[PDB]
Amino acid sequence: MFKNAKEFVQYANKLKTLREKKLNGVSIYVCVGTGCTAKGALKVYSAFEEELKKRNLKVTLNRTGCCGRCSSGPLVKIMPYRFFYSNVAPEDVPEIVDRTVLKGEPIERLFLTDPLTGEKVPRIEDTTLFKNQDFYIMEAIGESECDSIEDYIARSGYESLVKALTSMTPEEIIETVKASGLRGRGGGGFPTGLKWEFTRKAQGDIKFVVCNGDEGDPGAFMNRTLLERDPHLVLEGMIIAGYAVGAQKGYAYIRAEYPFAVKMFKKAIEDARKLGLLGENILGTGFSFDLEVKEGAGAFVCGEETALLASIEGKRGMPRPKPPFPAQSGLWGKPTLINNVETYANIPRILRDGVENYRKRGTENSPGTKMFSVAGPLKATGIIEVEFGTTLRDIIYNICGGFVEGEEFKAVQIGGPSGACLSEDFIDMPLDYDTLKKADAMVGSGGIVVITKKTCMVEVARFFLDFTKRESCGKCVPCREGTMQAYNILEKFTHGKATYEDLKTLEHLSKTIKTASLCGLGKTAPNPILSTLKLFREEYIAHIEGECPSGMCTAFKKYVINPDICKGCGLCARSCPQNAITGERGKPYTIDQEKCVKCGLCASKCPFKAIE
Amino acid sequence: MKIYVDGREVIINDNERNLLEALKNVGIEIPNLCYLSEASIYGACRMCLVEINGQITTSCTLKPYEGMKVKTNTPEIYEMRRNILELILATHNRDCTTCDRNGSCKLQKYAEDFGIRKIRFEALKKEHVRDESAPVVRDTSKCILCGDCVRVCEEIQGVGVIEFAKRGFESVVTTAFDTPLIETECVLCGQCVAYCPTGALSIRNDIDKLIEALESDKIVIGMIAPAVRAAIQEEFGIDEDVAMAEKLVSFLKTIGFDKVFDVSFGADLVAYEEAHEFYERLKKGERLPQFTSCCPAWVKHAEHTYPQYLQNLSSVKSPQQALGTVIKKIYARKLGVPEEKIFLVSFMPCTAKKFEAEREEHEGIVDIVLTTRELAQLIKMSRIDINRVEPQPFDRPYGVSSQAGLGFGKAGGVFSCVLSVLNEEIGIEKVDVKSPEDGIRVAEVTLKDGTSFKGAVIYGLGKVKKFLEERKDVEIIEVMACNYGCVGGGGQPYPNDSRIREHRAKVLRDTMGIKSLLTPVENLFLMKLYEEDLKDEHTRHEILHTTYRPRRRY
Amino acid sequence: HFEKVEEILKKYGYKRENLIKILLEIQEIYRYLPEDVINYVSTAMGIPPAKIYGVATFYAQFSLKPKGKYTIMVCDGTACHMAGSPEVLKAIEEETGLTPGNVTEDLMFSLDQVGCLGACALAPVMVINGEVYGNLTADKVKEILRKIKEKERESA
Ligand SMILES: Cc1cc2nc3c(=O)[nH]c(=O)nc-3n(C[C@H](O)[C@H](O)[C@H](O)COP(=O)(O)O)c2cc1C
Ligand code: SF4
Ligand code: SF4
Ligand code: SF4
Ligand code: SF4
Ligand code: SF4
Ligand code: SF4
Ligand code: SF4
Ligand code: FES
Ligand code: FES
Ligand code: FES
Ligand SMILES: [Zn+2]
Repeated sequence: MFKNAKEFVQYANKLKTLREKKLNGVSIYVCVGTGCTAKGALKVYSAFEEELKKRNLKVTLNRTGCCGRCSSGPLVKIMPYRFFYSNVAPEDVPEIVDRTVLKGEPIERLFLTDPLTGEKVPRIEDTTLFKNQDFYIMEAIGESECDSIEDYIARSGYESLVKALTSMTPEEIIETVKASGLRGRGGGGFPTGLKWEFTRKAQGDIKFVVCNGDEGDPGAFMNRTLLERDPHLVLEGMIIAGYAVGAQKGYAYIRAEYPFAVKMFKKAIEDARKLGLLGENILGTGFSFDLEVKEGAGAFVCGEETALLASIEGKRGMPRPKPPFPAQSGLWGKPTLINNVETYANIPRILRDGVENYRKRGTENSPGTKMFSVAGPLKATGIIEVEFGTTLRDIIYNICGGFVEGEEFKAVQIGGPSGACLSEDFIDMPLDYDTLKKADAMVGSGGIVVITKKTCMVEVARFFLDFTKRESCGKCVPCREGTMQAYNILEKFTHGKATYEDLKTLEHLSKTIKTASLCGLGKTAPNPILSTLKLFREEYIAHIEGECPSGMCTAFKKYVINPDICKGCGLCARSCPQNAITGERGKPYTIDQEKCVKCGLCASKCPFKAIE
Repeated sequence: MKIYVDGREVIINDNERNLLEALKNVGIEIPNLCYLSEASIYGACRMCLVEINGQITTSCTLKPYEGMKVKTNTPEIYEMRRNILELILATHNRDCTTCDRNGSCKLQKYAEDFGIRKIRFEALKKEHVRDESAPVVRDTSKCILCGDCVRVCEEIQGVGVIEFAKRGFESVVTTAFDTPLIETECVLCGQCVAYCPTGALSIRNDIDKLIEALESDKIVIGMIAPAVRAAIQEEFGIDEDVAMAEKLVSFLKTIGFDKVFDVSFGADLVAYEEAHEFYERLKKGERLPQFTSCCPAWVKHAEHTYPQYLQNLSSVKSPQQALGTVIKKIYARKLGVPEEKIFLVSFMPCTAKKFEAEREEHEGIVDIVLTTRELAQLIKMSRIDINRVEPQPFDRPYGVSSQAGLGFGKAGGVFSCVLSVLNEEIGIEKVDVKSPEDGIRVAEVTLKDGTSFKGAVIYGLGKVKKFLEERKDVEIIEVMACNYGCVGGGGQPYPNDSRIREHRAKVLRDTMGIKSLLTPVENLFLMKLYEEDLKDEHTRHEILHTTYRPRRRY
Repeated sequence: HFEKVEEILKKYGYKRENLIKILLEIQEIYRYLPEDVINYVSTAMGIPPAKIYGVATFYAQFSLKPKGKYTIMVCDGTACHMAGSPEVLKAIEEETGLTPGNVTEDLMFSLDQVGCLGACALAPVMVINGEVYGNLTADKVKEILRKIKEKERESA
């Protein structure tokens, strides 16, 4: 494990035997990932620990990562008898202990309900949702230890790194990555192999490998989940890339507002350093490599390559004109390799399998699976993994269970502010990098959010432009001022003060921002406006007319006094700036909005008879 | 290297950084707001759009290639350029009448040319910063965030007191925590003002005080700096001349100045006292190396950065303060007038002199400091054709100086005048001038009676840190905050670039060449002043010497 | 006077390229970035205060004002926004009278908008000093804020 592959083999086999013993033995696996902690996963873990110690019961309690059912409360998995208890509570922990750890009798009510049939399925592995998904990166669901390199090693982890270090030269690694057809998961979709070619070919004995932990979306959390559930896979991909491109130092860029991901990655780095996988020599191959967790102070623009490099150096995350590309001059002017977390995670899997095996999943020009975070009012939400041929309808209904009682599909956002808005037309289309490019869309960083009829597309565009103008770095005129002006126009739209001149101004300003912005943030800033206009123009026209097709724009929301709900006290005469009381005295009254300016002064003196 | 621009053959230079510069060199201008000064960088404005291979991209960030076809003016490019200018103007504080760049503003000229007659966007409210605590005035509402001032203050001046803050629409150039500029480590060199392309950074205008003083019943006395006479002709669009100072004297007499003196007389005085002080220090080997104190920006910088060297600083005050103190404490007595009835005006090329005149150690001597631009404004306001004014000499007894004393206006002048004084007092066997780098010169000097020494001339604040870190053998160091010395001062005519400053130095050298006197001792008026009112070291210290105290924030 | 700031800097060795981490740790010590601390860090690390100020005002995690005894983080992600996050913001405004990124004169409460918290199943979401409050409407958030106010009124 230190300086020879044979010793590593014995260590791994011993850990594998321990893992087999633990699988046979009774073990508790609590999902402590984000989404389950917000629902009380830590308290459930503490409840298990206190009850186990109180009863003095060799049952192993292990923290695991996300299992893809974040919407189903905290998740607990009993190992010898996989049950996948859901919506667990700390008040029922003793029942779980007594009735399952020892007796083994399933607790039916704590089971996962499948929305299609509404039946408590004993296990997720034999559930329609699990069957529909295609797991290649998401491995050892519910039965993986996040804060331990021992479980990762027992799961055949780091074998790809060892064989690559000892067997395959860096050129063979890069050629295999090229042939695998792996395309950048960060959104760009560029072939990873060509980028590795560029980084390796760059002249210089000092190079760097940088991992970008950012989601590229203020509504996505799949990269964070992948970091939190298996940081060692990402670390292995990073080390393999470092050897491939001849890099000596590595930087993982995780936001400082992701405490669990940062702590888990720091722990993984420390462990790997304790086991000799990181240091001044690994397997005696002579390859030196170290990793540092650079905590991001928080800036959406720092997801840009040049801005990311600037932030790594302690400066403002300001991008710069691309030439020279970071592959030739990045960190401190040195050749730097920058890839997404998912891209690195796909590396050890590619090494373990072959080119052809990897190409079996996905399409011809987009092999492999893709992780997605699905949100919105929906039966099943959370992290999912599917091949690059699955339609949005398939994800929305077969994998996420469809909409919840009282909602139905209107649109969907697939990349966040830089993504696109897809109407009911585009959901019967396989998600492929090539196909979406000529459909005026993109795969995106992995985020998906459904839009129901109770949503206003104008407000969606306003929200995205609000975010974009808050996130602009301010360097270049088009982004810095155009995003602010477009946001102001959209604000006018949502308040019923917009005219057709505003529509034309918005269209032309959007084109200018798209074409003139320096970096990707501004180039994709008008994407929501352009997509919404292309597919939801009638909504904008209606807003100009003076009415919102949905009811969420608070600007209009007429205030009406219910005659059946009015006590008829007759105090509303002269009580209004408009004096449009016109209320019968001694009986219920009626209010007229012919002169009202919609100020919000109707709920002052009434028995809740005014609705805002 | 042939390229097709709009469908015609154009030959550009072989080695070219970007298409925009190549087209500029071959005489084709592309509208942009990035090239604004010598400290400018490309990438921000995004107005240099060109269409190559059916795609629109900035020409400033485009490598040319053989046979390349570029369209520079297309309906799409027109629309986007107008949109970008409209975006800039929407949130710009458009009050050109009261702006210092009025008439020399690229933004104003583009607004005129593009035909922007109505603001199609909205002037969304910003949290603008307006500061007037210092002779350098800040108004971020006119800022276009080009960043030239930041680069100047950090890379060229080595202070770095102004930086980009916040992000997005609220991006702003300012001091830390929006501190008033007078309370920061700013040296008030005015180089950021010399480089700013808008009125965002300007100089405090004090013409109203001068007019009020000339209106009253007190004696207004003026004194003109050496470097003012070498640059003021730039505002009037005329060739240089050596009679400029005398034409200025005639004009000042016309607008009602009782006396006009030459600050070069103060420079001779300062050089005399400085040379004696430095020689005494060499003899005793005490407080070395000696630092010149005639640059107030360098004095403030030392007080902020090198509190340990404040004793090494020369005790002699700058020519402005020395001459003003003589005028107030000796001449006023001679003229039979109370000291409070004299209004001493100082005409300087420097913004830091405005700060120096207000220092608690110099409080009251100089009443107002006006810069070259303020004097040019006075002349232009009068509408008097300065090219036809008959010149007349300066008033006695401070109207003449040695050529070296007049040389104070360009870098290395004070050290040269000190060397001339020493040569005439002892004699210099030889001098070996070297050029370690761009703005540094080191001279090895040997006296007749042994005791050689090394002196250094550093112009451009920021070159000081490395020089003082990496050298310990120089005995006297001459620091000028501005590049080329005072001919490139912050109060000088705009634009203020390297070729302008070189031409100004050439004009000053020509004006030196016609001066008959060679050394301060040859100045009979200076010697008369010494023998009459500056005999003993007591009055000499009281009139010609000042003290320095450290500066720090807490 | 600033012993812990020296501890942090010497742990990071005054390295300029460690400025972000230095500022983050100093902030978690002080709850924010005081001007005096920034000036001292400037003199110690050899960087003008303007550069540090620009870096600090560029990133969202840093704050130039003190955080209240109870910090309120409202998620403005896509899902939480479409769920009714603006209603939560309006309720907090009407109850505490403060806009996001501001603090009361008494420093009792402080609001901040944040991106997705990875808990989109609870949209709209809000976190108060580490406790996630999910599935929030105007009434519920007014209720929580009020009850905090009463709890603080009972132990004063
Ligand atoms: C505003 C903006 C934000 C971005 N955010 C991310 C991100 O969070 N993660 C990411 O991998 N790429 C992000 N990118 C794309 C990067 O510039 C770059 O293409 C990517 O890190 C390369 O990774 P890949 O080769 O695996 O695709 C962002 C780009 C822009 C313009
Ligand atoms: S497009 Fe926006 S984020 Fe990108 S450089 Fe320009 S201002 Fe900065
Ligand atoms: S004040 Fe309200 S409750 Fe009373 S009569 Fe008028 S509408 Fe009815
Ligand atoms: S909302 Fe205001 S203006 Fe309209 S009727 Fe009520 S009180 Fe009058
Ligand atoms: S900087 Fe001054 S002159 Fe130029 S456009 Fe603005 S107000 Fe007018
Ligand atoms: S006057 Fe000089 S020191 Fe002050 S901000 Fe301008 S360039 Fe910097
Ligand atoms: S103050 Fe002047 S030089 Fe500085 S960024 Fe603004 S416009 Fe440019
Ligand atoms: S070099 Fe001359 S103009 Fe520049 S700051 Fe010093 S005294 Fe003023
Ligand atoms: S974090 Fe628990 S199921 Fe995803
Ligand atoms: S000249 Fe300004 S971006 Fe090209
Ligand atoms: S969008 Fe609010 S928790 Fe994800
Ligand atoms: Zn609407």
